[PDB]
Amino acid sequence: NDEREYLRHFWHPVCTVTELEKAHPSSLGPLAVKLLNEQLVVAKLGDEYVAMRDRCAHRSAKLSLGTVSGNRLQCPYHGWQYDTHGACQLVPACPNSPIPNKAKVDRFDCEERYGLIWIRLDSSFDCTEIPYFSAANDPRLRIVIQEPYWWDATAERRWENFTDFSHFAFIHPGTLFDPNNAEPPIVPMDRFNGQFRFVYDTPIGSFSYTCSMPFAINLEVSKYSSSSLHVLFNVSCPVDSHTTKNFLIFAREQSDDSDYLHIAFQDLVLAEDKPVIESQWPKDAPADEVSVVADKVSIQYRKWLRELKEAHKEGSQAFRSALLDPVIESDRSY
Amino acid sequence: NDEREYLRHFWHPVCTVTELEKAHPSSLGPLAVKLLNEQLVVAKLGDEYVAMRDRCAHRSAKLSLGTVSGNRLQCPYHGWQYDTHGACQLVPACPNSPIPNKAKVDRFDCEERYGLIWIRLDSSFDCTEIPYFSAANDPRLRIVIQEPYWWDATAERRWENFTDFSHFAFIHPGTLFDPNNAEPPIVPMDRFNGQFRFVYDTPIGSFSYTCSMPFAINLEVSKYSSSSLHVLFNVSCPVDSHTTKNFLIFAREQSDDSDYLHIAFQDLVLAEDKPVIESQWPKDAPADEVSVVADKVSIQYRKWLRELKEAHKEGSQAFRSALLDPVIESDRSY
Amino acid sequence: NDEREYLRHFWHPVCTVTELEKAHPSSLGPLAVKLLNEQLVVAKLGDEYVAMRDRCAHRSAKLSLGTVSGNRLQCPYHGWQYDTHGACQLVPACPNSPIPNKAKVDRFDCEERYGLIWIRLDSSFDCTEIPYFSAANDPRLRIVIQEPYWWDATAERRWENFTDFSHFAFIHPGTLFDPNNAEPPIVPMDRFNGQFRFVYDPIGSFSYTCSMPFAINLEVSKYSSSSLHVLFNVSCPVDSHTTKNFLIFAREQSDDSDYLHIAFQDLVLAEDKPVIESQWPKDAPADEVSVVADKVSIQYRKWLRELKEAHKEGSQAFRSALLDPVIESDRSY
Amino acid sequence: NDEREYLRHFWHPVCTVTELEKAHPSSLGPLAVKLLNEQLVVAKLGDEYVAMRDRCAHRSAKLSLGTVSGNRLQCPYHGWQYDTHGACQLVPACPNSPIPNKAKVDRFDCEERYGLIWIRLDSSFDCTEIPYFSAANDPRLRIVIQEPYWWDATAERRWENFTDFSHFAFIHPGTLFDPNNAEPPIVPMDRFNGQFRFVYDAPIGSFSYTCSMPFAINLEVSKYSSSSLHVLFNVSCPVDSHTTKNFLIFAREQSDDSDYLHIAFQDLVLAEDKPVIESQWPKDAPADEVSVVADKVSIQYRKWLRELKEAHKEGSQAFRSALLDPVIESDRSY
Amino acid sequence: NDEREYLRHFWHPVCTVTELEKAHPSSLGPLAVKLLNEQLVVAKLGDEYVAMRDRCAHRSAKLSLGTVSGNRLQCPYHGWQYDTHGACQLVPACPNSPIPNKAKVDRFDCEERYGLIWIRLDSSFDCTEIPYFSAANDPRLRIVIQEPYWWDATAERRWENFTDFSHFAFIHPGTLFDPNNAEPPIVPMDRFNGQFRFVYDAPIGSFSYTCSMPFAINLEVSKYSSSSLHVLFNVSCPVDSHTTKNFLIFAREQSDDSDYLHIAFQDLVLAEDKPVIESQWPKDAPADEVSVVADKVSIQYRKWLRELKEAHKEGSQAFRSALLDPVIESDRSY
Amino acid sequence: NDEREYLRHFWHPVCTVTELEKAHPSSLGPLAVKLLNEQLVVAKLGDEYVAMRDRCAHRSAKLSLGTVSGNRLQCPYHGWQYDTHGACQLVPACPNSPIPNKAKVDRFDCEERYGLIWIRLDSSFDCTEIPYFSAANDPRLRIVIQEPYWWDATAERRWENFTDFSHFAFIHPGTLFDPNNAEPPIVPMDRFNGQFRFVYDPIGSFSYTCSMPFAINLEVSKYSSSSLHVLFNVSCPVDSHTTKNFLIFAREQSDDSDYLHIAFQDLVLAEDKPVIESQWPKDAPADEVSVVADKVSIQYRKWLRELKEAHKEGSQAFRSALLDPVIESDRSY
Ligand SMILES: Cn1cnc2c1c(=O)[nH]c(=O)n2C
Ligand code: FES
Ligand code: FES
Ligand code: FES
Ligand code: FES
Ligand code: FES
Ligand code: FES
Ligand SMILES: [Fe+3]
Ligand SMILES: [Fe+3]
Ligand SMILES: [Fe+3]
Ligand SMILES: [Fe+3]
Ligand SMILES: [Fe+3]
Ligand SMILES: [Fe+3]
Repeated sequence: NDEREYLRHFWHPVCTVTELEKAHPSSLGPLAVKLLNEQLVVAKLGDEYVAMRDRCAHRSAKLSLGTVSGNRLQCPYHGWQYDTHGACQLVPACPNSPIPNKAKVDRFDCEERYGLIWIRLDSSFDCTEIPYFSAANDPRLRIVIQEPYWWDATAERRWENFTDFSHFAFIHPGTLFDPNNAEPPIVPMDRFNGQFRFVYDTPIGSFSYTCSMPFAINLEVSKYSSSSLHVLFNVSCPVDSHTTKNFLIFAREQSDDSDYLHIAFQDLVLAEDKPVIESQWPKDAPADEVSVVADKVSIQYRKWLRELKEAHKEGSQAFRSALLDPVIESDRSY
Repeated sequence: NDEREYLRHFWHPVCTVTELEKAHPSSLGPLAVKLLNEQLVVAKLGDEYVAMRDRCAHRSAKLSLGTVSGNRLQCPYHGWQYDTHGACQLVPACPNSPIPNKAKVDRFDCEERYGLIWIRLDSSFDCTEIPYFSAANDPRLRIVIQEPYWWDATAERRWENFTDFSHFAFIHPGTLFDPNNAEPPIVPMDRFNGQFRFVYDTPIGSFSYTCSMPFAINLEVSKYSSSSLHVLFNVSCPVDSHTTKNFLIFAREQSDDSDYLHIAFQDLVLAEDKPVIESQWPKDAPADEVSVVADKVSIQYRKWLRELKEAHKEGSQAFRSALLDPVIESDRSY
Repeated sequence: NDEREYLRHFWHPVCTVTELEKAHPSSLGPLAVKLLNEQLVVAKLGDEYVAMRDRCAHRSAKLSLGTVSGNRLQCPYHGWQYDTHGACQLVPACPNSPIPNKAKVDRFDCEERYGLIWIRLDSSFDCTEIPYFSAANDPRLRIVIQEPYWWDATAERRWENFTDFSHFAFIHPGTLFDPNNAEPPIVPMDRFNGQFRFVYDPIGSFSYTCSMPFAINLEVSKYSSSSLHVLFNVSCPVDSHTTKNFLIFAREQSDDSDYLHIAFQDLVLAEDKPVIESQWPKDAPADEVSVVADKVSIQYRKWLRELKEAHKEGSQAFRSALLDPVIESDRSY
Repeated sequence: NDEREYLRHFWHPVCTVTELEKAHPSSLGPLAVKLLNEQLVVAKLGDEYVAMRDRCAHRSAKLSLGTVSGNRLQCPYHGWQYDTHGACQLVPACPNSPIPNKAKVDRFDCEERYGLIWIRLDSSFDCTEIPYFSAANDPRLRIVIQEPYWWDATAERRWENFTDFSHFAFIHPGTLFDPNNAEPPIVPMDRFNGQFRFVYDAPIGSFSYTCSMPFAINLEVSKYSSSSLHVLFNVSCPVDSHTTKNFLIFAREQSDDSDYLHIAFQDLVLAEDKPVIESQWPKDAPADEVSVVADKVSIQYRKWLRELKEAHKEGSQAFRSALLDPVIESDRSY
Repeated sequence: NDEREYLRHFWHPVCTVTELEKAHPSSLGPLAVKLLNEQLVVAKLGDEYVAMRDRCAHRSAKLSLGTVSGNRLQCPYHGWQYDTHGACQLVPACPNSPIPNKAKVDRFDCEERYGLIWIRLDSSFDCTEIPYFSAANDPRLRIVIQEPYWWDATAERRWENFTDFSHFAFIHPGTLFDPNNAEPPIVPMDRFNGQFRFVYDAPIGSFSYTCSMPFAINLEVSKYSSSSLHVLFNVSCPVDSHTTKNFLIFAREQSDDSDYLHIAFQDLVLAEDKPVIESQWPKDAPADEVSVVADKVSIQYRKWLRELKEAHKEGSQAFRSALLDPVIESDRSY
Repeated sequence: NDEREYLRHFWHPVCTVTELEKAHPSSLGPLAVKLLNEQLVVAKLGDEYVAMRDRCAHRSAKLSLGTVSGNRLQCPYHGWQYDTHGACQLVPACPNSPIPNKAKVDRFDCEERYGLIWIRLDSSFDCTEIPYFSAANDPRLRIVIQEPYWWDATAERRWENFTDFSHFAFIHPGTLFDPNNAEPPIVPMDRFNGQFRFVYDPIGSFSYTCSMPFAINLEVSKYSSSSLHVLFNVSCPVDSHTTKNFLIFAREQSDDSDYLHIAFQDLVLAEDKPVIESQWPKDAPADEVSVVADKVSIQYRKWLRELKEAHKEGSQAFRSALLDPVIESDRSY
């Protein structure tokens, strides 16, 4: 728990906009979500997406069992009404008495982007941004948001599974494995603007990764001589110590085919990964795991996470430098 | 059964395009559907949506358990390949022998329109068209296709439920009932181009019905002084003697709000109707039902159905006249 | 199909009063019930229990999905209101217009007795009565109405199971079998007032009063003691293969727990249930082979056959077949 | 936790007499019950209801799987028989040998009252009594004992829910809320004989509460100029740290109507409360909850419970005074 | 329908001996079984397996709920005891009275062979025998009786599935399909002694079929220059018009490996067939099915079944000739 | 937690050979098993049954989701291949590079005997053996391995249930209770070769050879007859509250059905199961009260305590506590 405090400083996705709209017939929420083992409630009050602790200040009922009425979230028990800042503005039992100063619940940064709702629990370092999705606002690409998928595995283990190629022959022999490539070689990895950037050439094409730390991956798959750009954007919500809620958004230039051709293929790949990733134990990678040279991406990821954790302990400027300082291995200029 | 043969001459919806694409990972089908108690299979072969009897000519296996490979539907048992016309073009066991002339399955009219797949089982009268949806190709309106809903009631009983107002105070008191209107009066009903056309004024607005016989309803709800056009398009697939698969498509001019605000409200209305309509017995309306003057729409609907049934027995020209001749009660010019 | 028509002339229980009051939060019903494959609705309108066909005259919705509103049963669909005679008295869409003459639904005899609701589908012969329960109005006895139990067996087969002793050694060896009696003898059987009456004994007594066709009143008494126990069992013939069965029991010594008796009765029923449900075909064919020990069921089947034949001959023949006395015993009635 | 030790000194209901009689075919029990996380067994041994620890002294089998034999409880495993004092009186394997001195199990004060079975786990302070039910032995009233209901909420939170009126508009708008009363004013509350007493009302009627501390509530509802007395008696069994088994007994003077009219209504009320009360978290009310002036009853209840917990730590005399000393703020003469 | 009458003249398997022994704790049965829509009961009475109608002559209870007592089957209801001939020999209620002449139930020819129980419902033609299993009494072979498997398909369609090779590439591509063989050529088929005999093969091995009409298949798979004989014996019980209970027995010369290697493989093969065969409709093959030259085995099978059905209508002598007359088209000397 | 460490020194059954062969279509495994709360994987590599920790050294995936490939167990994730000693011998991503020294997983003793797979987690004291089953290699007897049965009870409580006669009247009144014996007397108990040996009788004999700590070999013989019946029951201590129990039975007269015996044994187990599962806390506390009839369990508990204490003293103390003879009877060994 002590181990995870630095993660409160990043933006994490908690639901799709669709999930929020489907939660209650109002289409405005509320929706209960859980992030880093914190119980939160999300709602649309007026034009704004709001995130609060899911716990009424009065008698601790869950506001996620309440009702959105315009610009208020009403508690289901004694009807206290909370505004967009988390402050109670109506105590129905005492409508003329002054509202206690303590009648407020914690309110957190909450923004929509790419069709997902993002929450940042701690904004005090003021140096993190919502992860980068390269296909946003590209009018050449059709964008599809998949339904979220829940895994009994941590966000770190999910991230390392997504960026590893070594497992293709064994987990994805008929779906992703390329017998003409088999073992892609180690590549240079750059840190830039709080992202890992690395590229694999096929060259006939390229797999270009832009990974916004700590849990988001933007993968651009391109081919020359063809206009066949495909973008996969994967991000894991660290729900608690053993669970992730995962979001996949994909974009494609050739969009005359069915969205479900791609959804079904992506779901097959995920079904192949799922039982093996969920089997990994203990849930957090212990020091006794044995790496080999082909594990470069995982090794460098673990190293940067540990540096962020240590920098968080030293405070805001140390964290901003650990996250945002460039570290270039490649021949590229950014 | 004898009673339902005339319905084979109309276009009936059997699935959404989404359902077809989701059926199999290929995104091309096949999908088993049932229409007028006939077992059919739908697939996308090349650019074309095809509908065939779901029964291989060889040993009667279901083609809906097979596989679409480009422009062929392959039977799952001995791999006979059927083309878009229902004709077997490959017998894998006898690849050099001539294919028997009998190695063909019945192929039916099948067209996509409005995001649904429509089938017409008998095209011999050559005088029916896919029902009219007024919001198609209107760029002012956002269109949403709901997931189909299955009811243990007939298409006729569903149609009469959708066009009746008398039940609002009792089934829809908090959703659709207007205590300021309560009992809308009987209105003139026109037959034109195989549609029932009738309008109710509110006037502050109007509910304008265009009902393509026998089972489709297009309802335009408009208000003057506001750009608040709403269109509801409801059509029932007569699956068998006691079941319907129902499709709702809705369009709206003011589209800044959530689609799920409307979906949830429409689902609530449907949940209020469902148990009462499913309770009606026997499933087909018998002669002993007692009508009152407020039942005009239902009475006139039943009369036109009976005329179509009788005209079908007399043949193509009689049916075309029964369906397409105008019969005007209103002051309108069409 | 036609061979059960004569059963429509009798009163049959369809539910407990408790089931009716629990069906809807108003405690007035309506409750859907099924009797001889007829779909019926029961409701309490004012002081009257009413039973109608569960089908509105307008568009055939089930009235059992509707609401009781004072002296009316209101259809859930378009709100037609039916009075206690099954006649529509309000068409909300046309409140001024005359109500069509056809706007009526069939209404059936419906009466509460003993805490059960009874329906008689055909009252034309005017000669049947609600079965006799001997403990009613006896202040010495505590009466308990058990929850109904459903069996995949006909009412005739259930009746013959209840009145047979031959099966105790094989079905009830630890519960009802008496190793020192084993084979109770054939006893005389009387027909009186539409009831079979017979008695099995100088210490005790098992006294049966069976109101034809499906009700059994069993009085168990012990001489030199005041320990009267009454069992009243009656089967509702729901359809051709199903019964809904009611058991009411009364006892003089009532300082013990009701549940001592309920648990024992439920154990006995659970022993009978799989064997009776296995009997096939559901209705006893003419090829069943009887022995002398089967006197009760032989006589039962003979009287039922007489009632079926008399029903075809009409009202007076049926009244005679049902109510004429036929006395085998020494007892005076 | 050890914060609960003081509750062991009170009488708590564990089952209805009906539940005991139904548990076993003999109608004498045994029945397993749980109270303050203790596993107990109840049985009728002769003319007495007896409560013992549900654990045989021999090899720790549950006596609740055993049988009542005469006036003793017989273990299911090797047949040891325990008397009403928890002492073993027969060891079937060694019938003539002396029974070990330690062959005994703890027993607890156990009494029937009002059709419930009550247990007091710690009788050493000897100053608590079974709670007061005002309708007992009043022949004008028909009494109905409802079946117990289980909630995932503590007895303290259940008590505060039962005595609060503030929540009616939000949880019970169609069942209990009175639009013409809305917010009853704060009333004086008296402590007398281990009970909270307070009354709500020219006044037409009265809501008169007698609350036997800590978890029992007797509510008399009367109407002046009418003879329609209604009594609700509600008491929660604290089963463990997060669970209650709850008993409702209701009495009414006007009794020609159906018991199930009232049972259905009470069940609807409970179904409305249940999800909101179960959502309150953490399960025990923390110090950070925010009260308003309308919460007087809850505030005073928590204050008295705190006093009882502190007095328990100082011993029998302090506890007796904290419980039984009167504190009057109304003008009622007692 | 009455099209099935002729099948009553053959021996059909109804259960394994294992199933009979497991049915009841005594290991003697009774076991209820169903054959050609007849409800029967099987029991071990003394040294004999006996089949009776599952219906007591007294009050029609199922004897399969009863018990074997000595060498008799005792009804569960009033304890009548039936001997191996179906005759009642004890009426417990009337132990000294004469037993009614009609106190008897129909019994049927019933024999154990190969670890299965076989029943012949109509023995009046007396010209059929229990099917041939070639591995019985061959000490070189280890025999395994699989658990029966139930399919929603007729015995005729199951037989044609078992003997067809055409479907391997499509139903069994990873299990049975041989890319280097693909389409075995048509072979001569012999009728001899009520069996179809045909062999598939310088040739390395052999697939040798002996098919005891109508539903049993003995397949010997051998490899020349090796001692790896494998035998598959498959027989379908026609339970009713749309259901089969199927028995597979397999024998192998090479037997150091695990039985479950083979059981797992056979189960996978059956799981591949099952959905396709169950989809065939209507359940009985109609005249409109289209055969090709590769279907010789199925064509000849249907032709012989038609001859047996027609000969049955002409009587015992015609049936015996249709079944047992030889028709040789190979050059094998028998 | 620490009080069960000494159990790691014994051989425990973890599965039948049948369960291993059915786990994967290859019939070679792998199969996940749990023993003393350790997660293990069992597989057949060549002619050897192997048991490893179910956790790859690379990224901690479960090897039980992998595949046997000849003489290797292959991890499902990145395909590392482990030999019979638990050492990785192929890293497919780096086929030329040297394999890290840390690329090994723990490997445990694993042996087939009697149709069960046995694992010994700690072989350091080198003095324990797979329990004795007397019917093995006896051509006169037919041997049947039952399917394992899982109970929510510890292996010690299961052992004491199996060897107690006192409970027959109360748990097994219709199956095992003999009304003409009722209370079998205390008998002498011998410790020999790490087994408890004791005999109950001049017509018959119940002869127990109990290999410590959890295995029971029971020979039931009848003098002047050739009807030897052997029951071999052994409990796998899966975790702190669960056992996976194996029953093997052998009989001389084997012309009857295996299922006559299986059904009877299953009936006896179903009678014990709810009572044994109710015992709480799961491990017997020191406050349990014994009587003289409890001699078998008293002596059992004493020997287990001696083994636990000796384990703390080390290898020679444990060997002595386990294998030293302690003879109470007249018999010669
Ligand atoms: C007590 N009890 C419970 N069920 C019954 C009896 C009985 O006494 N006779 C009897 O026939 N039946 C069916
Ligand atoms: S708990 Fe939220 S208003 Fe009281
Ligand atoms: S059944 Fe379709 S190819 Fe044979
Ligand atoms: S169906 Fe009953 S009022 Fe219309
Ligand atoms: S455990 Fe209770 S008598 Fe032995
Ligand atoms: S029904 Fe079989 S003995 Fe009576
Ligand atoms: S986790 Fe086993 S090879 Fe990587
Ligand atoms: Fe993967
Ligand atoms: Fe409606
Ligand atoms: Fe009985
Ligand atoms: Fe409430
Ligand atoms: Fe096959
Ligand atoms: Fe036992």
